[PDB]
Parts: sequence; structure tokens; C-alpha cells
Amino acid sequence: TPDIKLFGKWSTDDVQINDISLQDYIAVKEKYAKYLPHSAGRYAAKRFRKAQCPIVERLTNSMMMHGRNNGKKLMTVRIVKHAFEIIHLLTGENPLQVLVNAIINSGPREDSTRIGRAGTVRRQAVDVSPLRRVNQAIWLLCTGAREAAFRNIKTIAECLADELINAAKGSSNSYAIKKKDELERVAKSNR
Amino acid sequence: VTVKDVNQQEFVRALAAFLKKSGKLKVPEWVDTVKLAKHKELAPYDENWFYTRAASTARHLYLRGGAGVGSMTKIYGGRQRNGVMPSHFSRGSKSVARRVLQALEGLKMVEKDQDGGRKLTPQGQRDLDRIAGQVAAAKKK
Amino acid sequence: PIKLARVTKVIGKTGSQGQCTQVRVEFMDDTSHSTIRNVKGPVREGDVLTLLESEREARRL
Amino acid sequence: RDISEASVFDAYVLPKLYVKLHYCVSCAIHSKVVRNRSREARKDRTPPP
Amino acid sequence: RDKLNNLVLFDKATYDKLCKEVPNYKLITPAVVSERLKIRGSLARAALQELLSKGLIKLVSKHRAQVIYTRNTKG
Amino acid sequence: PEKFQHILRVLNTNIDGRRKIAFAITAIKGVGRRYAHVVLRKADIDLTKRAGELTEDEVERVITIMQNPRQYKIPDWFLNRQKDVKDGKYSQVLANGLDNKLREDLERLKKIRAHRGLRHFWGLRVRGQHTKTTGRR
Amino acid sequence: PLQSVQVFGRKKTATAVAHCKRGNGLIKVNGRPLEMIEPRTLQYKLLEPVLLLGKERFAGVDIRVRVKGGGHVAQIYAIRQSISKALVAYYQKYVDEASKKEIKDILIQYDRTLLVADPRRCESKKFGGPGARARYQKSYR
RNA sequence: AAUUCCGAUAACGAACGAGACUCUGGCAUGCUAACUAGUUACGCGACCCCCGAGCGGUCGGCGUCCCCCAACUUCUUAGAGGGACAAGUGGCGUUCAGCCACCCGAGAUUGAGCAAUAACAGGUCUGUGAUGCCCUUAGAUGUCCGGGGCUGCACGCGCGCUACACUGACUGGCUCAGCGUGUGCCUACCCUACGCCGGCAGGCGCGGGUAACCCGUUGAACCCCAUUCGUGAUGGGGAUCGGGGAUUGCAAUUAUUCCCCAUGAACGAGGAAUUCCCAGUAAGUGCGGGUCAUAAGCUUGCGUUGAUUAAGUCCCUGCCCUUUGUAC
RNA sequence: UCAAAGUUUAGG
Repeated sequence: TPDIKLFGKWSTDDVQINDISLQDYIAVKEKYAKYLPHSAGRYAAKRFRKAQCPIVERLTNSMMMHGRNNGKKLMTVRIVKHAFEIIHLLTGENPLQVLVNAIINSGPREDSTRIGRAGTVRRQAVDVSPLRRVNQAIWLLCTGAREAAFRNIKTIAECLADELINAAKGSSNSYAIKKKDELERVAKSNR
Repeated sequence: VTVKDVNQQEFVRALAAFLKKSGKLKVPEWVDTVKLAKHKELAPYDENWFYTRAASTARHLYLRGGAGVGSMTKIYGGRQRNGVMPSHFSRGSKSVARRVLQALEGLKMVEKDQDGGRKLTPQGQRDLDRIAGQVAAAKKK
Repeated sequence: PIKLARVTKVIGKTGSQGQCTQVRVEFMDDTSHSTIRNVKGPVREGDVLTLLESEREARRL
Repeated sequence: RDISEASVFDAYVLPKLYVKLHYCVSCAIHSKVVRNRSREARKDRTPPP
Repeated sequence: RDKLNNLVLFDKATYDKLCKEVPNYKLITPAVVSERLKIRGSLARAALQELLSKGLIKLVSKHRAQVIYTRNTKG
Repeated sequence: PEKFQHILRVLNTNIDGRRKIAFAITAIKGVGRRYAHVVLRKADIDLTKRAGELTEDEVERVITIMQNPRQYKIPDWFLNRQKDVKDGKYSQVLANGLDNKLREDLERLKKIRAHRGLRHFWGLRVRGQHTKTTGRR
Repeated sequence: PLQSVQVFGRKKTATAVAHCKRGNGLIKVNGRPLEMIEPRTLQYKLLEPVLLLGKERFAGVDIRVRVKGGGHVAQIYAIRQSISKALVAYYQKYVDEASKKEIKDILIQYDRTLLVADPRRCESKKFGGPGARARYQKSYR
């Protein structure tokens, strides 16, 4: 604990980012990664300030959603840690890396801006921002899990793990990874 | 080692069991029939609940002194669904708080203080602080 | 060929509603090359795009 | 620069495309070859630089 | 499409499936056991408290919402 | 455990022994979560059991308490028909009988030509609620 | 002569006043050690300074805290702030400014919260809407 | 941010508005301050019982029993001062006005209030013993009493509340707020501690309180931690409806409100459409004020939990200036 | 590097 900061249980180091681009905006570490995904964390005050927020805190925050869960954070911390446990048992390896790898294969690489185009709407394909790419990746996949975990006997944590695993693996099975592939195809149709 | 030194959830687990084993409380007639506060849909799922809330009430009296029954209804207050209207605070049941504090009166866990209201007695401080010492020495966990 | 490319100079936000930043990008494998092209999101000097195509090069939109 | 690279002929000066347009008034204004002007600024028959 | 109709019993074949199969999984949660079988959930919880007691499964976490259980603890 | 009934038929109703007993009895018209829970505590049953368990003696024990509640100390309040006009009794109506008592009370108000009866007659709201806006059926 | 240091900490309306003293490094808050407070998910928060600086830095300096106001999350960050501020104030006064300097750096690089509080505070609602900013729904047609 | 400045120049030199200002938010181990703050840590003078650790000492924990001839202001209250100025470093900018970044540390930006000219035939005569004219004036359109009505339901729209569950429900347990308000009244009565009686709504006793004194460490909710329950219109939802009981009242039926047992509707996330919002913000979440005998699904304040996304553009909707056209 | 967008008391 004094030399290195664990994430409750798991490790910060030995979490190798693949895509030089998602790197720098994925804060699984600068060196700076904390015990919890909670922190007063006034990152909203400025534009890219957002990036320095550690990705797991962001993932919790993106989980605090659909009105009934708005403001409910400790509720969501518990969900994440249980998913990380579930990812640990299911796959193995650090769940942080499984999250990082999930993030990495989930955000689009190009999208399709709605330009006006006379009046009736036809797009142009444009090529996405690394921060935006991470952001969409985070929300897509958190959202994917939520909508899985409604009306079946399956915990959010359990669903959230299974999406994160079916994301890290390019499964075309995760909501997130599938919705992304369809997004990129739409952009190709107007590239 | 005192009670503040212990995880309060597992303390009242033992205190209630201490209050069962002793077997001289005076759980009243109702128990089965009674609701517990106008809040509630249902009766308590623990059918031996009077032991538990007598325990929880005592441990409160250890921490905060001079607590009347009106104080006790406030501590066991909560949300009240009007159902289709917005919720509000309802205070706990009077009689069951009263029946508890009379039960600790007879046990001599407590004594009604100068300037009104109940406060716990040494012979009660025995039991409360003794059982903390028991819990603390359960295991290193 | 998913070529990476580093943003050298963010020019100005094009787009109908205002969104697509026009960005000039050094081309990583050989930095002599330099396309101008558009980006959805918050962009800044010193980050790396992920161009799929490598030969389109937008201008006004 | 792409064509300068991949031309055979060494150095080489390219060509240039020479077109005389003839914009009518209606179209000239639409495409903004010519803007409108204030009554004074109308009487300046120097070109813009 | 969905119409899920579950069991609430010690019904022989399922109980023998639990005693054989379930202690080999990596994820063992009552929800997961429910979807594996067609076992209710309260049933599934009770089954997974019984296998702990016996000592064929492992406890990972015992939290209010979600309990987590594992493979034997093999070697 | 216990391989027996699973489904039950009590007092014209069809209780799912699939359900847990305390909430299974509420399948009957006139017994609710409160009452059922009281009824089983005077019965002195392990109410954790599903209704599909229970000895056939036990279900008859439960019913007999439900029918004659005050003789097993289910107090005055936990009873739907109190001080009930057609002889001043205080007692819990159940089953089809509950429907029968209701209809008689409406027919009673109807026969008297009272206000409240006329509104039940006309298919309106009887408890003084505003109807310019609601109940559009 | 005793080496006493009373130091506060803030988070919305959560005044946590820590109090260091020459002793044996117990560290309890209100009247109970750090392994309650009892939002519990946020244990590592109210441990952080103890985890970072280690038991050596604390060792001989007992830290009774007191807290009131704010909510449960607010109170944790308050103490977390208070205890780490208190420590810095003990070392400033009754050690030497060089050790303080290193202590301060260790906490800041972790988080600036530890010493420097938020000025963030609850923005007032103005009429025409349920919040500060939110407006009540316009009908138009 | 700005008709804000620089700078141009048939203008010169002014007036309002904007800004300044006022209230507020956050920094002050700096100063002044305290029994209606704390006490604050001492002293522990202790009480105090085994209260606990412990053979016993010494500690750990509060409750308090404490005054004053203990010691102060860290927490508290609120005074009068300080405090940040785009001042510093680097760029960019006619090396002006300025903009960007980073140091120090709050980074010019906390959020309100106030608010010009000219309008509008905007609303208000039902706020006025502000009111002109008109009307009516004893069988009154004056006024008081009794009763009913404003709540009537084929239907159409507007702001709302509850939900459609398991990121949940219920049952226990644990555990933290901040603005307030309060009787002894302009016409008849407040806030309520503690004890008994009652399942409960409540009832009866005595007390305190014109208030940092009492209510009151306001022991709020959501949250957190053990409960079951198991995706079944289900224990989700809580409409409608029968029976009974409380309180307000001179009176409650057309159910005043509150409690209780029962009844258990649509609703399984909402078509075309359209609102609101960028930091403690939305949203969740309770509690105060108002009205108020009775009393909030409204409102106006308060805090507690606390995001996502932007940091831009004129595509839509509008607005500000210039040029322009115009049969308005 | 041009889609469609008609009308507007008698009641002062």
C-alpha cells in the first residue's frame, strides 16, 4: 500500500494499452490511479480536464443513470467492484485491463456528422476524436449492460462484466461493440 | 473495550440473543398482531423482533441519554408512501417504544432521569459493555 | 490501412451546427505527409487520429 | 507534392488551367463574385486586391 | 417471446445436476444457476447456501444484492 | 422438499401452492397480506414454507382460523366487516360472501334512495372526487 | 507542556475538526476507530492519509476527531481532509518544516482535496423552476 | 459580456444605460468576542458502577455532576479589517485596447438585487377610504341570516404527483443536514419536551418556550448494512370501492383531513410532437415558509446524494449593429 | 457550387 496504490484488490501496473491514441486519454494510470472510483473530483470546470479523471471513476459515473439512479454513486461503486470480481473469476487477468481492452474495442474510429446538405438530411463521414472515442466507448457499454440487466434475473454487476468481457473480446455480442460496428458501417456508406 | 469500539450491526444481533437467553423481558400480548408504525405495509419478518428493538433501543440509550418515548419514535421514523402522493416522514409507533422502555425498566437496564426521560443504569451498562467485549473477542475479522 | 496521424494544428470548427473541427495532421509513419481533415469531438494540438481511409482530405463543409 | 514525387519528367513545371468566365448579374451576386455596396462605395471601379 | 416458468423443488434430476455440475463453474450466482436450470431463484439461493455448508463451492463475496461463489478451490 | 399438492383449492378459490403461504392465501377474495400473516401466526406454522407444502390438516387449521378469527385472538381491528348493521357483529367476510355483502350494501343504499347509492347506480365516483377531468370511460 | 493541534476540515456543511496530540496514534472519530464511520464503501478514503504516509509518520501522535453537519459522504471527506491537515500542522509546529514539506507533497500528488478544500457549495434556487437552473415547463400552446 | 475600450475623425465637450454599486458565496490557527457558542483541550475535582481492557496499576469510552476564584477561540456566532488586480512568467496582438496559457493561490466569471429612452390602447376598476363618467339605490346590484353553487361530466387541452420494478419491494438494523417557524396577537388562539392510556389516528396529565435559553447534538429522507421475494400485471403499481375508528370544527352528506381492515384498475418506458438545463449544475432526495380551525399533488426557500455532455455555431428559433432593396 | 413554404376582420 505505501509504495504502490492498489485498486482495493487489483494492480495499477501491468496494464498495457494497445492503441496509442486511446492511451493518454485512458487514465488507468499516468501513475495516478486511486483506491476507489469515488473522488470529489471537480473535473467538469474545464474542457479536457475530463481526461485526467481515472477511467474507472468515469465508468462508475456513466453507470449512475436513468433518473432512478441519478445521484446514486456508492450504489454504482459497488456494482463496478462486483463486476470486476466477476470479470476476475470469469476470465482472469486484471479486470482493469479487461475494461481498458473493452474501452479500446468499443469506441468508433470514424462516425458521420449530420451536415445540412440542402434541406433533406444526408451526412458526411468524419473521423472521431480520441476523447470522444473513449467517451462513447464508456457510455455505449455501460448502457449496453443496463438494458441487458432489466427484466431477467441477472444482476447489473453480472451483466456489466459479461458486456465488458464480450467487449474486450471483439464478440459482436456486446451491445457496445455491435452498435459501434453498425455506426462505422453507416459512416462507410457516406465516406 | 467499549461498544463504540464494535460494529454496531453485529452488536444488536448478540444483545437481542442476550435478551432472549435471560428470559425476563415482558414481551406484551400483541407482538403477532401489531404493525410497528403507520409507515408499514407488513409486520416484522423476524417474529422475535421485540428482543431486537429493545436491544437497539438500549444501545441508543447508551450513546444518547435522556431519551423519552417521543425521542424513540423519532429515531425509528422513516418514509411513508401515501402511494400515489409524495412521501413524508412518519414517526415510529408510540406504544411499542413505550412497552420497550418499560421492559428495560423492569429488567433494570434503565432508570427514568431527572429532567424527564429514560437513561440507562450501571447494571445495564454491565450488559451492553460486556457483550461488546464478547463481540470484540469473537475473531480477528 | 488504419493509419495513425498526429494533429499538428487545429484550424477552426466547421460544421452546420458547429461540431466538426478542421484539423491538419502529420502522418506518423512518414511525417513529411500532411492532410487536412475533419473531426467529431474535442480536439487539440497533440493527439492522434485513427484514419481508416488515408486519401480523402476534406476542406469546406 | 504527390504528383511532383510521382512524375517521371525531372523537375517539370506542371500546367495551368485558363478560363474566362461570364457571370450574369443574377448569378454573380448569388455566387458572391460581387457583393452589393453603399451608394458611395458603388462608385469605386478599382478591383479588390 | 419471453415467458419464464420456474421450479421451486427438490425435484431429483435438478438436485443431481447441482451436485455434479455447479461446483465446476467459475461464476456461481443464484441468477446464473436460475438461467442454467429452470430453477426459481430463492430455490437457487438456498441450493448455493447448501453447497457452501457442504463445502463443494467457495465464497467470494456475500453482499446484500449479489452473492458470489466459485469452483471448489481445486488443485 | 415435500412432494405433494402444489396448487390448492380452498373456499371456492385456487391458491398456488407454488407461492409462499403468507402471500398465497391472498389469492382468496377478502384476506390480505396483513390478515394472512396474522392468521398464520395464530396457526403457529413455519411460514417460510410454500403453500404447496403443508399438511392437509394444517391448511384446514389455517382456514378454520381465517373463518372464526376472534376465537383465536385475532383482535377486533384485523377484520373487514365490523359493527356491520345487519346484526351488530364484528367479523371477517371472505370469498363470494364478501362480494355478496358488498352488493347488499349497495342495494341497501339503492333501496333507501340515498345520494351515495344513486352515484354507484349511475356509475360515477362516489367519494366526492372531481370528474370533469377523470374516469373517462 | 503538551503538543496539541486542533485542525478543521470542510466539505459542503461538514465541519470535521481533527485534534492531534503527542501519544500513540489511535485515530478515532467522534468516539470510534476508522473501521466504522460506516458508509464503508468509502473506507479507503478515510484511510488514504494513513495508507499513503504509513504508520511511521503517524505512530506517536493520537488523533481524536469531531464531526458534525453535512451528509455521510460529506463527513468522510471532511475528516479525511481534517486528519491530513492536522498531521501537517503537528509536523510544522513540533517537528521541523522539512518533514512537513515531504508529507505535504506525498498527499497533494495523490489529491489536492487532502489539504485544500472545495469552495463548491449549494447554489440557490430562484423562482420559476424547481432548482437553481431548471425552469418549470413552458406550455406555449 | 457590453456604444467596453483603443484608435480613427466636422466635430467638441456631456447626460442615462452597461460597468462601478448593494446583498450573498467561498480565504483567513490575523484582531475583536462571549453561561442564550463552543466549552476547547486541560485539570480530570470528579460522580459512577465493573462501565470495560486488564491479576492490579495505567489507559479507552462516553453520559454527564460541575460551577467559577480553570485556559482559551481551532470548531461557533458576527463585527470591523484584509484579500485578486488579468498583478506576475511566457506567448499572440499595431508589441495599444486586449486574448491565450501556466506559477502563486479563489484566476478577470459564485449567484442574486437594482436597472435607461421610447413604447403596449398587455393585465389590473375583484388590493385600496386611488378614482371620472355611467348604473343601481329600500320589493336595493346596500347589507345580514338559512340553504345550495363555484367540486355538477358524452368530451378537448394546460402545469403537476405516482409509477411501470430486482441499479428494485418489503422487514429489521445502522447513521449524517440546512434555511426556518413558534403562544401570551388587530380579536382567540402557537411551538411543543417528559410520563401514563390506546394497535393507530389520537387521549389525559403535568413541564419548557416572545427564544443562539425550550422544542433541539432539530437523531430528515435518499443513502449504507443484513431481509426475503424471483421476472409472474409478481410482494411491482396503488387507482376505485365496502366496513369500522380518530381529530378540526356551529356544521363535513356531494366521501375536510388522519388511522385501520379489506378491494386490488390501467400502467411491462409511451405516436406525431415538444420543455428544461453546463458545476454542487440536472436529476434523485427529504425537510422548512406561505396559505393554515382543519391543511399540500402547488408554491417559495433550505440543504443531502450527485452525473453524462459542451466549452462551440448560426443549420433551426430569435435577438444586436452596418450596407442594401422595399409599391409596407 | 439554389428542394417545398399559399393565406391573413365587415366587426372601427
